[PDB]
Amino acid sequence: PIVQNLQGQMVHQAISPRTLNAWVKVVEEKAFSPEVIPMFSALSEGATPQDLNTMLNTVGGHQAAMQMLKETINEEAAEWDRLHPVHAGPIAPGQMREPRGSDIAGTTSTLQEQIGWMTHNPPIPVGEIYKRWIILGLNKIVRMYSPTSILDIRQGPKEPFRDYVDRFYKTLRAEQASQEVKNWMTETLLVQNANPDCKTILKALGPGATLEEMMTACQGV
Amino acid sequence: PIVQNLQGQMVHQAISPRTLNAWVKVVEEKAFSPEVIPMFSALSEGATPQDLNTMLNTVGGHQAAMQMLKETINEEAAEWDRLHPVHAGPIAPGQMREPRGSDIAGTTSTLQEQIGWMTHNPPIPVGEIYKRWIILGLNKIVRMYSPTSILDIRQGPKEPFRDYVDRFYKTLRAEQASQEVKNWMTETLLVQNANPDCKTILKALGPGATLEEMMTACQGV
Amino acid sequence: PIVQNLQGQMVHQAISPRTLNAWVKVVEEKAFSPEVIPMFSALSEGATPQDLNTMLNTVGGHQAAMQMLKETINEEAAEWDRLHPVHAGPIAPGQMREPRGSDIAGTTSTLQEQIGWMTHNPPIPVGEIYKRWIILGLNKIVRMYSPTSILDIRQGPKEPFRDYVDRFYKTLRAEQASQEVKNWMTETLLVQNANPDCKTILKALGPGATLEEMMTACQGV
Amino acid sequence: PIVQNLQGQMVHQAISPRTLNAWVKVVEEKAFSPEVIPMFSALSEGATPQDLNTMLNTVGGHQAAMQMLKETINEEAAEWDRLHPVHAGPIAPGQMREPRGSDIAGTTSTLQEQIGWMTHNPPIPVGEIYKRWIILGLNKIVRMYSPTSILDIRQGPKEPFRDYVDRFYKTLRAEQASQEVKNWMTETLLVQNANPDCKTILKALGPGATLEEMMTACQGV
Amino acid sequence: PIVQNLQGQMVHQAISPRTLNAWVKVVEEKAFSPEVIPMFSALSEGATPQDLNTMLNTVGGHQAAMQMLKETINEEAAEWDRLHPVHAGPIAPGQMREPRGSDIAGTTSTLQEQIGWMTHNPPIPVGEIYKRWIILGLNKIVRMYSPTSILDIRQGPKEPFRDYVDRFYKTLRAEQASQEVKNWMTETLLVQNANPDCKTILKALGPGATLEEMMTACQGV
Amino acid sequence: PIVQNLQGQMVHQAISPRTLNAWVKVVEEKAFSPEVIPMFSALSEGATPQDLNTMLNTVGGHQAAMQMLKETINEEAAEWDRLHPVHAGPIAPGQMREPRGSDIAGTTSTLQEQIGWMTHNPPIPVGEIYKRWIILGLNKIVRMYSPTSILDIRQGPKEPFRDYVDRFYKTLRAEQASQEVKNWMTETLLVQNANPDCKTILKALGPGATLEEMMTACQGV
Repeated sequence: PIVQNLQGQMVHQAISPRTLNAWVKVVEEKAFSPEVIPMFSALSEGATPQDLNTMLNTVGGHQAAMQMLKETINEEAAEWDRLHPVHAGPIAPGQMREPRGSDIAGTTSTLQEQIGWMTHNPPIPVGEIYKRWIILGLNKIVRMYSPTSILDIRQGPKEPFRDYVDRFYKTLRAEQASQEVKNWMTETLLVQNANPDCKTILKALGPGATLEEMMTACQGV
Repeated sequence: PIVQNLQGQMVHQAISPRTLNAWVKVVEEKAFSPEVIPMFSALSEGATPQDLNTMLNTVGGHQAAMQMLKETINEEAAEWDRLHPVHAGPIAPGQMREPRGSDIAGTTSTLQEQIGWMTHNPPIPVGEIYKRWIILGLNKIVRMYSPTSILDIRQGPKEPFRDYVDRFYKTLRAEQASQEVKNWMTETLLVQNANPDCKTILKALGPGATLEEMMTACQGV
Repeated sequence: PIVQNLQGQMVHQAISPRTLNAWVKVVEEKAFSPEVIPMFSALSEGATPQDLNTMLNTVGGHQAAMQMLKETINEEAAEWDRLHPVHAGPIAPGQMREPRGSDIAGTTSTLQEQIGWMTHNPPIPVGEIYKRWIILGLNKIVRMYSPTSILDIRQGPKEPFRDYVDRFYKTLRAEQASQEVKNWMTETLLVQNANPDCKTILKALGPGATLEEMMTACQGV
Repeated sequence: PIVQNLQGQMVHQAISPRTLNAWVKVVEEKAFSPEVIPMFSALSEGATPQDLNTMLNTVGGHQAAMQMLKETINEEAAEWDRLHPVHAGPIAPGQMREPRGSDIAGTTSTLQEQIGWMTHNPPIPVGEIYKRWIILGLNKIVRMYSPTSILDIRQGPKEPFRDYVDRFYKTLRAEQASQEVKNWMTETLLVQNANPDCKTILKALGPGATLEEMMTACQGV
Repeated sequence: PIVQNLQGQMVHQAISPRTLNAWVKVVEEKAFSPEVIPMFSALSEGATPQDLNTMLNTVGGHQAAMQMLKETINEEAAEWDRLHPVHAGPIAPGQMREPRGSDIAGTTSTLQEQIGWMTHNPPIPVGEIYKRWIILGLNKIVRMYSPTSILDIRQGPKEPFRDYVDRFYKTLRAEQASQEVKNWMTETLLVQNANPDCKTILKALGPGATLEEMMTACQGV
Repeated sequence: PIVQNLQGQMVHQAISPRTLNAWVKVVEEKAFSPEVIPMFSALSEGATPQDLNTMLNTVGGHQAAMQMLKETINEEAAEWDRLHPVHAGPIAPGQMREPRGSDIAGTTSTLQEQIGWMTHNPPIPVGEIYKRWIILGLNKIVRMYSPTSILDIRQGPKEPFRDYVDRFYKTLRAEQASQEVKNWMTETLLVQNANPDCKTILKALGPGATLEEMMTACQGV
């Protein structure tokens, strides 16, 4: 990564083995779970493209997903090149070259080049551009690797509501829809797939009800 | 977090992976237990809003609680906006803007903005405002996720008093009432739900008695 | 804690997570055992009241003891206020206020106030005053939570003396009496509760005997 | 390794034991798996030849492979000497000597000599030359120690496609062919060795299809 | 301990928790074994008396030994006071007081006093004096807690010599005799308690023989 | 060890506990295996004689070997004294004394003396002299503690060649002979003790064959 030194300049320092291993261990343990994305984001703080390929290349397993991601990274990169055309005429001696999708992916650029772009004034955030592609591609994966739809979430005849509400906001946690739609899902689908005994109870709370009151309301059921 | 550097200035530094993992592990092991709140408080020392969303977003499991907290954070934020109206006229060039509930929640503010407010003179403690909302919402959770009332705490016919007194100050530990009320509970409920054989013993100690003397008094029983 | 910086001044720095966890783990493993007190003492080196409440508040379990300690801390604090009356007239602009029992307990004082008192010249050792209350209250606990009296320590008919002498200085280790009394216990009670076969042996060593010679004397028995 | 000091010069510092042990542990756990090569590459950042022989010499087990590598290192070294002849006439007093294959392998050079070449201006990247030989020899090993050919990868009659596609890009991950050939393998071999029921399904998707659509297309099969 | 700071002065710094725990763990695992003494010695590098009482007081278990040590520490301390009488007349204002046995044991001295003596010019090595008492008392313990005499070491009728020679230099490792005596034991007792079949073999090697030749000589036996 | 400080001087610093423990753990796990020697060599970087006796004295177990080593260290030391006679006349006030075998073994020298010799200009490498004696004595041990001769390595009638070739370069790894002899062993003994079915196969490869081609040639056998 590129970090600030004591002297007050930005210099490159290598990433740590127990950081590396922590990246490995996350993937081992939580596979495609959503917590992987904030986790990634923290461990990618101040990271280079080069370090990001290192992290992706050091994965073992889940090769269908790893290929889907690659192909997303190239699509997003192809899109970078499309949206940002190359600039007019020859490159100035006094200046350094604009990046392409493949420089952002780290492929066509060298480390010193990656440090030039980020440390220079203005700086360009080629990490953050790759980061969105990674996060976007992470959404693709998460959405695919979900095994059950939100409509299929229902309360058992003997299942406590509580255990059901947990299941609901876990699956709701894997839905990516607008907040307004997710509000609609909350007031609607939760009660609808609730069991008759609690359903009866919840109808008596009326509208305007909040989760602690619903959760304490269906406790004996 | 925002920490003081050797040079004698306040600069941002990233939070550590074994700090992150220690946050994870606490939640894994002690779930909704009260020790989570001092623990949180220590690990949130010098932390940003941004770091606090990172910690909340990196949770897995207990999604009913995570949703209840979110909704508490937004309520407390809505309340921030209510209580503190926006200020008169346009924002000065010489000054930086006052925060809203969503800047405190980290949502509408950027990191550099979060560092401006905290490092500037006077500084504003947007961490500590979010921290109270988190702690308040933690009380809500703790109180809900308690499974047994203090009136339901009673001593068995063969159960040592000692094991009962431990149960009492654990449940008393999940009561949040004024100290005077909790004093009333101490002198009253403890003896009342104590078993006849020890109850008899405790009546002979009279009033004014302290816990070592009660605890040594009912030892053979 | 308040530690000395490289520059040569006393500044506050936060306590470490694997220090925190080491405090937790000690309590988990050795509960009320005496080794907890030196252990505490080492891990409390340079610690604030605030850090000491953090350590006490982060306990789980042993709530009867935790309440007994609290009540000891308040008694010792009540006693601080009694012994040291408030001072004559209004507080000087040029000076900072004298502490009360509750400032020592950390309750009524702020961190910056706790740093004022300790870093200022003369410094006042409010940590060490709370530390004695903690250690005193630790003695109360240790003495209560002992399950067996020193008179009840006796040597089996088939038990090696050696295993008995170990038991003796462990229980002697939980007696807090004057050294002279503990010397009296050594020469007296040890031999008296020793088994007839070894007892016979020990009578032949005469007086003036030391532990290696007693321990080698009753080896075949 | 040779690292940059705070003062702003390149100095040698020793490699760490938990770095050493992490190298050991990788080899223990993942043997000849491809993830070993990026892993190696990260842990070899700023490393000397001397440190690279240390890492190779500290291996236990897989001695057939260790010998194959040695013999590759000597072949690649023999090739260095061939391609780069020794230079004209005697060595200048003002200059330091050009390396041979054996200096690159660390064998004929001393540490101070290895630091002369790398720290001097222009610097020569004798680490990176050995690194390619190691990576090249790692490819030789990986290719040999593969146990199954890509043509032998086929979908079971009851096996989900998904589990098969994972197997495919794992084996494709151990093929080293040009990208164009690997594209040809993707569109061709995958469908061809797919089972009749899914094969039927995939024929209906037509051409132009992408992996999420294939993977969702054969899900019920 | 008292360590040298970067500035080039000797200052006190606290001992580390995983150092503390490493001391604990050694004692847990290897009890009275001789490896405990070099181990102790390394972990006591630059240590104070105060830190040495901390280490002794934090022991759990082996209380017979802990008492024997205490009593050795006081004997060695009584001996310090005997051998070094107090000095003539009153203590000079310009000077600091000479230590007693109890200052060396850390008991009557304060930390700042322990730092005065060690940091001052000439310095006095009160650590190293206590260290010898600890090591001396460690010898007492080791010698007592040995369970078997060197004369009782003999080779089985089916036991390989090799396994016997290991037993011999382990027990020889717990003998503390002059080197000349230990040489006498080597050439004598080893062969004498060797089994008839190997004994026969060893008689054929003659005198002047070394351990690799004895060890290869009795291999088939 | 003696390490370079930030200021740019060579100063002594103590070795770390998890370094110590890593030395212990190596010995526990890999006993007399050859990987112990590079491992030793890395962990002995910048080490003193004093630290080297500490490492040897802290061993538990393998006391026959520990004695053989001691006796090798003294032999090598006796040889140092023989080869390097003491120098002419009295020692100069302006100079420091030449070392003997016992100063190299650390026995007759003090730490400050060990730092004088190493830090002084010219420096003398008393570590590296002891290091060779340790490595030499390590060869003695390794060669003795080998349990099987290279001639006894043969391929089973059902054993894959591959598993046999691994055994061969492991045992070849414990042979210390000239490279030319070891080349002779490679082309000769490997094929000779190979099974008839593969032996037949290998005869068809002719001469000039390399290990990947032999290893792929006898794969179906």
